[PDB]
Amino acid sequence: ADALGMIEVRGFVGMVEAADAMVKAAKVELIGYEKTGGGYVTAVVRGDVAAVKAATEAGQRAAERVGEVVAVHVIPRPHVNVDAALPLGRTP
Amino acid sequence: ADALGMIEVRGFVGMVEAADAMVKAAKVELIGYEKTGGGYVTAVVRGDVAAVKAATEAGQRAAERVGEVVAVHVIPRPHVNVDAALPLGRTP
Amino acid sequence: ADALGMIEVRGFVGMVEAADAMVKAAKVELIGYEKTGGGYVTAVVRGDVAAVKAATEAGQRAAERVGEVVAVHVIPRPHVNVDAALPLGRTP
Amino acid sequence: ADALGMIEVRGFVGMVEAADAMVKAAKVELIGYEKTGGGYVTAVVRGDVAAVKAATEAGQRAAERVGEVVAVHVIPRPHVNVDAALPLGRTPG
Amino acid sequence: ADALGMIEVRGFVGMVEAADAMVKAAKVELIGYEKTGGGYVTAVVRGDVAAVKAATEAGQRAAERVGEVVAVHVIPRPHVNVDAALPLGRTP
Amino acid sequence: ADALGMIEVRGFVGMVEAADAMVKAAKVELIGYEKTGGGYVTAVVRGDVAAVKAATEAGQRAAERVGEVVAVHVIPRPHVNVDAALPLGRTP
Amino acid sequence: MVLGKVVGTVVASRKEPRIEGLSLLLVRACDPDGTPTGGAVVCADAVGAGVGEVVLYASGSSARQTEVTNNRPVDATIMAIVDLVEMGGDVRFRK
Amino acid sequence: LRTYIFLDALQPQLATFIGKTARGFLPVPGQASLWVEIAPGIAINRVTDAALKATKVQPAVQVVERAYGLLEVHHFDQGEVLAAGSTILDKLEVREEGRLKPQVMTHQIIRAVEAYQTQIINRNSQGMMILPGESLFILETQPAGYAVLAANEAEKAANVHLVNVTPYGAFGRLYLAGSEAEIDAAAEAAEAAIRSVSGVA
Amino acid sequence: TLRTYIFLDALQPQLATFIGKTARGFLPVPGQASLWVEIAPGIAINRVTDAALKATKVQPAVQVVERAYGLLEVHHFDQGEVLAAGSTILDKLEVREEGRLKPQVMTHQIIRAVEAYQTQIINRNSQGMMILPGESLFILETQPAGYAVLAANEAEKAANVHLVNVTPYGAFGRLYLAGSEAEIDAAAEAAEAAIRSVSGVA
Repeated sequence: ADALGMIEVRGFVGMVEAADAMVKAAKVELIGYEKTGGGYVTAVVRGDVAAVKAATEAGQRAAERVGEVVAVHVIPRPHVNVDAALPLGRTP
Repeated sequence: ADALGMIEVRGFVGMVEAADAMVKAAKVELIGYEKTGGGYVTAVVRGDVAAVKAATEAGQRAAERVGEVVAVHVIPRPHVNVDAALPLGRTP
Repeated sequence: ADALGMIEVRGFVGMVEAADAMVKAAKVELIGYEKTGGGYVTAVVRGDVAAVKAATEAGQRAAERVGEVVAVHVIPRPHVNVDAALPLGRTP
Repeated sequence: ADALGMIEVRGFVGMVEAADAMVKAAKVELIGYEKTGGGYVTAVVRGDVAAVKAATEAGQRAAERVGEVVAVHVIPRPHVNVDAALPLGRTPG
Repeated sequence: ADALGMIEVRGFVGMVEAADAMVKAAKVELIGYEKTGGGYVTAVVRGDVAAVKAATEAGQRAAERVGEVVAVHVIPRPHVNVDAALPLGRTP
Repeated sequence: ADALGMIEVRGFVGMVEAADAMVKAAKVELIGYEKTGGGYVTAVVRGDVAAVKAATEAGQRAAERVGEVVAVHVIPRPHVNVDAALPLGRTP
Repeated sequence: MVLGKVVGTVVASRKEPRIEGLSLLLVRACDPDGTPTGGAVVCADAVGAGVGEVVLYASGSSARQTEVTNNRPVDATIMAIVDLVEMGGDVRFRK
Repeated sequence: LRTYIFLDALQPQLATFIGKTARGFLPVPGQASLWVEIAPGIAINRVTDAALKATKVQPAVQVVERAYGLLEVHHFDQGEVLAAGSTILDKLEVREEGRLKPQVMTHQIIRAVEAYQTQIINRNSQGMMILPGESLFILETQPAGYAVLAANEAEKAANVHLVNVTPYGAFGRLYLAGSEAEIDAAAEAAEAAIRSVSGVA
Repeated sequence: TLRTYIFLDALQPQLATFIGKTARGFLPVPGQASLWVEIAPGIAINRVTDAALKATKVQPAVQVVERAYGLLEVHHFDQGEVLAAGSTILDKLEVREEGRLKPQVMTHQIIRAVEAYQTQIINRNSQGMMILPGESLFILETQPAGYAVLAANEAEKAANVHLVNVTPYGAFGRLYLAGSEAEIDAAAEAAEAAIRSVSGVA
């Protein structure tokens, strides 16, 4: 379906700055975040691939100057099982 | 019955990339993911005996770049009790 | 009131490998697993005491290949208050 | 035909641990063992090349704890005449 | 079914010593001896798991004073296919 | 009488791999195998001289990598007494 | 060394200071059938025996032959837990 | 001489592609074959007739375009095909050990081939179809004469379906396609056969 | 004149692989829903294709002008699109479902233990998977030609065989199938039951 941008920040402030810069930086839909415990939270955005890529590469710049960005990755087309099994939005 | 494969990554982003490459690399069902807290999240796939092996050997490659891979392991034929007592897809 | 094997692994994947090895070693009953947070997962096993002893010794050897084994311990017969006040699958 | 997996151990005990690890490790069929004298005993399983490969690897890593392995080898597609001439459990009749 | 104790000795007097100690040590059925040729003779004993686990350790202690022991092992729960196509006493 | 080819190996795994290469390599007849004790097992194929001389080369080259080739030899025309006395398959 | 059931627990308050941190158990000696009949000795746990288990204990100088009870005034210690009792071909007691 | 291999007994599927590809006698599965690529490729037209007349063999394949001219001769008796091989290697007066040793260039397995790759791979029609969702082993042997031999050694090793084996060219590209375990079991034997030949470097 | 109108609910992967190997158009993948329409004369099939493409979002692969006949394949993952395209095709020709010709089996045989000297001929005559020596062979000819892919598809849905050749355009739709005796027998039973269970005009 739509692409999959997500960045993981050890801390909530860096992840909120990430989500704000991603939804201001291009046309992506912040479907939410995920808590894997231990300080980590992961912000997830969905959209078309150029907007998702331009959103993550600006959210990483804006959340790098706040907190501890663990990992940034963009999936251009996730498989239908990954959308159907994981809390990423677009679950049928 | 079906063989079991697991990738454990300390982040959510690495787990999503591992789960994506496991499904894209072999005809292998993605059951879901188990959170254990502390960051550590495990993606659990299940399928043929060698398809799951190629899926883990290609999901490990993908998750080592966008994350920190803790444990990769394939069980070629797990017991009836393991599927009956753990959240691993084939619970009757 | 049978015995009690516990293998604690800081990974989920090492826990499931210890689980499969404990079940495939002897005739023991695997209830499930306890998530105490922070990564630490524990696999719990019930059976007569020598079967549990050999089961945990096989499960520790299979789990040292995969993950970090915290503790392996066998109680020959837990107290009635232990089974009634801790989630160990023999609650009346 | 079915894939062929053998583990030869210089000892009966390592052979039995190898055969038990093979039949618990995957979905194979322990069809028997071959005594060739001198202490050499060969455990033979039949199955599928994925299953026989994944079983024979665990049989080797469990038979090294007990005895000594001499040979471990998987034949993914043995010929018809070899199943007809050697005691390999898929003999017609 | 019943657990499986085996002691393989290169001598023959060592095998009778080991089989005698494994019978005297616990309630274990002596179920035979396997002559694999070339000196190597295996005593195969078979009973319950606590019985075999005590008996086989005692037979290991006794066989090492009389000959050269080759291998000592216990399978706590032998698979059905193992007992089928092997001369281990509990074949149907 | 057909030409005669034999590969003797210490081991049974080496003999089965040699017999597979001899049968798959040319149009010969795998008769059986002679167990001369001590772990030595000899594989005996019989067929035309070029067929046996190709089967023998391939069986030697394939059994060198799993085992312990003792002697490898091709008789193009065995004597009638050799077939009548020794168990080489063509006993009238 | 004789086998008996662990009947009870004994909680000493003012004790010899070496044996603090050491659990005490009233073991009454049982027959190999498994029914307790005899005198109850307060012996020290070294394996983890609870109430109702059939144990061996050993009294004397060989009650100190453990890392736990090395130079302590321990008259008897529990060295093993009975799983099976074979009596001439009849298993009288199982765990 | 760039390559001189003797496929002693052709497997049941390599000869089907040899019948779907060759310009000459169609090989039956599986008689024998001798493949010999000898540079330059204008002496192959004069070496093929001597081997066709001196033995009972039948020539199956032909030259390469503006290169050394390969020749695969297929007889039922392996003695006749070996005699035709000695005749073709004595017409050029080169030694049988003077062949160039085969060098593996690029082996790569691609598991779970998508349907797009299935179309773009099946469009180049040589052998058995790509079957979307499979594996695909694609090796390359240098020189191109050895590659068909690899196609035999992957058919006697596992139950893999042969996609294409181009023996005619500068390097021999061989793609096979089966299930994910049989393709690994076949690629191991293809590499272990192409890396076991003897000759000059 | 509508000759063949057959709706395939799901493409089995050897048929979709064969169409992706030998078609002039947008290659279909396995799992899709397909539709085969053969009409006469074979140049009104461009008008049929234009109606189906302007109505729905189905996608064509096989659009073949034969000597007298004309074939159209359309396919999409959503069966509602393919059924709406078929409704538009039947409305453009102003015919119905049962206006098609009833398919006739004019040659069905099961050849067992095929020699190598026949498999080499069959291999240099086809485009699908290679028949191997010793395998059984099921040959099938259906009139009209467009129903043969139906006889292909149900012969793979109910068996595990290899597709050797299928020619769905011409005077006789031809079908070759290789495999073991039980699998060719199951595929033959399924395909002969699939052709005879199609109503139409005799």
